[PDB]
Parts: sequence; structure tokens; C-alpha cells
Amino acid sequence: MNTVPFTSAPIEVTIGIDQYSFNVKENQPFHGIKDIPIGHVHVIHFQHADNSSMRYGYWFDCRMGNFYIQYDPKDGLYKMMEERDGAKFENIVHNFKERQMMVSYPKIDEDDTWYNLTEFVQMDKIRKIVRKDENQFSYVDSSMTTVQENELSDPAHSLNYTVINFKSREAIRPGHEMEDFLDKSYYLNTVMLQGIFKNSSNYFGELQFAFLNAMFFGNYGSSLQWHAMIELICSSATVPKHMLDKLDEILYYQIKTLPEQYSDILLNERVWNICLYSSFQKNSLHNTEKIMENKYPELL
Amino acid sequence: GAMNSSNYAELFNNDIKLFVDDTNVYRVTVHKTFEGNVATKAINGCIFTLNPKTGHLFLKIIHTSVWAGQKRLSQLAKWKTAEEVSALVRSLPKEEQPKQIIVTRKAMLDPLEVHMLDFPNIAIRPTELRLPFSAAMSIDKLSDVVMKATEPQMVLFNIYDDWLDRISSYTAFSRLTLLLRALKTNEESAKMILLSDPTITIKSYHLWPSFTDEQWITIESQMRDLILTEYGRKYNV
Repeated sequence: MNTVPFTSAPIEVTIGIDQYSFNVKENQPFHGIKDIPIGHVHVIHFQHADNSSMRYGYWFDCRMGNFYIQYDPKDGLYKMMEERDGAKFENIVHNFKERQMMVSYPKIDEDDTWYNLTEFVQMDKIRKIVRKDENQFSYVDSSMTTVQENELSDPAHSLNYTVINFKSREAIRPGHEMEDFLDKSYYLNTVMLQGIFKNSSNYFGELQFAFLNAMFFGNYGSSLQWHAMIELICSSATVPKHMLDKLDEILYYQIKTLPEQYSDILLNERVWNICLYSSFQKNSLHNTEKIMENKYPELL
Repeated sequence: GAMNSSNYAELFNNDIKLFVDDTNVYRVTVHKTFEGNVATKAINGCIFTLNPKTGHLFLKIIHTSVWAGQKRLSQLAKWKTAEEVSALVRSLPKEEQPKQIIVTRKAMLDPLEVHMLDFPNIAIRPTELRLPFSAAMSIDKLSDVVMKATEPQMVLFNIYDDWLDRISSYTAFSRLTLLLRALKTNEESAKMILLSDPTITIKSYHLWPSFTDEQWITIESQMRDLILTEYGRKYNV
């Protein structure tokens, strides 16, 4: 069980950790989150009381270092930082617990939600999408744009997701124009799985990381990227059985976790109707289809 | 973007552009089988590719053999259209390739777009106009060459004959579409109108009668009256 201490809480902010969140009042004595389960990535995110715009946040893995939050009054935000002084860090942490100024990561033992949402997400891959290699953790916010968005301005702040484009040379072999556009198995399995992602787990990892960024920060291009990756699978006739079964599990827990009040912007009607009802894999997402119908039959 | 009445004169500027119409690409007769079931028989079709400024028509004949052993032929027809258009573009010298291709049916955008990925600076556009290019097989000379073909074949026509010697592209296109519109609403009358006078002939190298300027006015007025009449009959106005 790991700890992420906070130096102070100078401004009224709603703090989130994973799918949990807490309201913290201006100069409320809040000093960290304890009992964070080792073994998964995590994300700690923020939404100031005054600016309900720009949600922001840090992906991290506690095995990679000791991290803490400190409000910066110049830049006006809660910053994640690393303490290299291991001794000095257990000291801050043990004394904040003694004073009991820290919330417990509130995990129900029956609950596999966070695991299910992060099963394939690996900190090493997050840092390739969010290049900032002097930090071991990764900042994302509501407004950051993706590499594909930028092609149609600042690349230092980009989400370097894998670019998927159904009407590109990459996607379409010469002489197989009609075949490859109606059946994306080539693009999926040769170009993306074997070529770029190397295996299905890195594929699902990005898929999952994109969903989580859409959900936690309303990052619009992450949403676009999650839909793309779902659609490419669902629009391929030939997909390993193990991928189809895992995908049904992945989408299930993502649909399950989405705030009900947000289904309108975060869920692309065209993609979901195509995947669940028209695509080659209509019959392969039984749990994702049952849960979608019982929760968002309007969208369909 | 989409082509409509607002930007209509753009068709006559000096940017090379082509219309593509696929309505006569996949043509069937529907008949009954011995057991009483319905079956189709395909006949030859054509892609109607036309430069509206110059009158040049690239009539690509689609031989029934193309369909042999294929499923989802109506879907396949859009892709075959787009294959053949793309090959036409490629066969053209660079300075002859169109800057734009305007498809008369939106369902052609994705096939052509995919087939054209090698020409990213050729813009593929839909249109809102309700153009009558489907009646292209009502022009006796085009329908004849299509129905006689025994292999895939490309045939070059100027669809304006020699009009541009005497009238603009704008006016030449408005005549063409008026002619075809009438041929489409009522072919029998439309064709009656064009041939009634045996003394006005079609040159061997032309599609339409060699009307004088004054006769074209009477023809265009006769075609306009035809179209308006058929409208009241359709809708009871």
C-alpha cells in the first residue's frame, strides 16, 4: 500500500483518484491519499471549484518512485512531483498518517473495477503517448489535442496516440481497395497488431488509456481515439477469438463506469450502432450489448 | 464541398473537373424463372464521365462479364466505377488530370475517395443538383455502342457536338441537361421532338441533330413545355 502526500490544499478543488473523488475546501488540512493499491497505474486529477473548465491530472505508478502533490500559486495548479530523498519521504508520509490527515484509497474488496479498466495499461506506454521524459508520471488535461488532431499546434503538449485512418494508404492495400475498406482485417492484424502495436495487449492498453482520458478529463480527441480502435476491431472480419472475448470485457466495464449524465458526448452513436448491430463482430459483444441496451437504449 | 445552385458557374471556369455518374453502370432486366421465382439478367452498362466545360465524354463501357461470379453487385458497381475512373485519371497526362471530381450520387464518395488515395490533391465532391445523366442511354448513339460491346471498351464522345463553336459552356451545359431532363421524364415525346423533321440530320460524328440557332430555340422551348406538362400530370397541379 503506497501513499501520495499533498503539501497543502490552498484552493477549493475536487480531487479524484481513479474512479473516486473528494471535495476539499480552500485551506482545508488535506495532506494526501494513502493505501493506494500497488500493481496498477493510477491517476490523480483535479477540478478547481472556481474553474469547472480544465480538468487535469497525473498518471503514475508508485513502483516508479515516491510522488507528491504541491499547489503552485504562479501556474495556479496542483503539480505532481517526485521526492528523490527516500528517507525524507517516508518521514513526511508517516507523520501525516500519525496526524491522520489523509484519505484512504476507498477500495471495496469485491471490486475489480479499476483493475478491469487498467488491465492492459502500462506506465511505460503512457509515457510514449505523453512524452515528457524528465518526469516519471504523466500530465493530461481537458484541452490537450492529439497528434491526429494537430495534422488537421504545440507538439510538446500532444497526445501521441497511434493514428488510425480508414481512408489512408496505410489502411488500404493497392489492388485491395474495396476489400480492405469493407474488411479492415489487413489493417488491424498486419499493420496495427503485428506492425505497430506488436501484440493485442499494447493495443487494448492504448484503447483503455484513451477511454480513461475521455472519461476523466473530457478530452475530446481521446474519445475519438477510443472509438477508432473499437471500430477497427469491429470492422475486421478476422479477429483472434481471444481479442473478441477480452474486448467484450473491456467495453463492458467502460460503459459500466461512465457517468450516466455524459453518454451524449462520450459515446459516438454511429460507431456504437455499427459495432453492436452492423459490423462483422455484432454477435461477439454480448455483455457490451446487453449493458448498452439496458442503460442507453436512447443512443441506439 | 457539395455542389449546388450557389456555386454553379464554377463548372465553367478553367479548373479541370469531371462529373461521374454511375446510374447505368450496373443494369438488369428482371424476369421470372421456370419455378416462378424472380431472377435478374445483367446487360451492358456504362460509366458517364464528362468534363462540363469542354463537352468531352469518357464513356467507359461495363461489359456483363465483369459481374461473373460476384456477389453484392450493386455495391460492387460503385467500387468498379471508382476503379475505372481512377485508372482513367492515371491514363491522362498530368496537365489533363482533373482538379475535382464531382459524383452525382453520394454513395460514390467513399469508393472513389479510396481509389483515389494516390491523388490527394484531386478533390472528390458530392452535389445537391438533381442532374439527369441517367438518361444518357436515351441518346441513341450512346446506347447502341454500349449494347453492342463484346469486351470492356472506352469510347470518347463530345457530348456537345459542335455547339461550343457558337455558344458558351454555360449555355451548352444548360441545353444538355434540358435535353436529358426531357428524355428522362418522357423519352418517347422527347425523342419525337428531336426527329420529327426528317430534313434535320445527325452528323456521323455527332449525337444530336444539326439544328440551326433558331431551331434550337424552338427545340428548347418544346423540351421545356414537355417537362412542365409531365409535372402537372405527375402531381395533378
